[PDB]
Amino acid sequence: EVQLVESGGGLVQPGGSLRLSCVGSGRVRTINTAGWYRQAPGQEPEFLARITVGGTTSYADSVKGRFTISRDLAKSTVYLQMDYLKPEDTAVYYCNADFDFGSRTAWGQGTQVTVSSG
Ligand SMILES: CCOP(=S)(OCC)Oc1ncn(-c2ccccc2)n1
Ligand code: NA
Repeated sequence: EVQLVESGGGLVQPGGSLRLSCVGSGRVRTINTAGWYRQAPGQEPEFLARITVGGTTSYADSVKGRFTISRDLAKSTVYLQMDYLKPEDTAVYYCNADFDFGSRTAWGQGTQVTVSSG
């Protein structure tokens, strides 16, 4: 079993930056890949970024050049550095983790990101 706990969301102005964290607990040494997704109300989840144990990253077209996914194996934590946020980035962001030979998946509880000038 693998549990994921997210943090870092909140309010940010357009053009601002946030960093999200996804901390893994349990049998973290069997995690193969971890990814970031987001979901806005009434829409399917959108894939954002993926990273392997080796550090190979893959991004969706909508966040390339702005979002950076990284991982700290010692802390069992995957980060999503989000620069130059736009109102269209408002969503609940979820991290996932593939483990047990890429056969099992766990999801975080999600964290709300709202990009607004108020
Ligand atoms: C959500 C946290 O994800 P990460 S940093 O995994 C990113 C792919 O979890 C994690 N923790 C320890 N891991 C590990 C250690 C030794 C060998 C293989 C894996 N992997
Ligand atoms: Na953080």
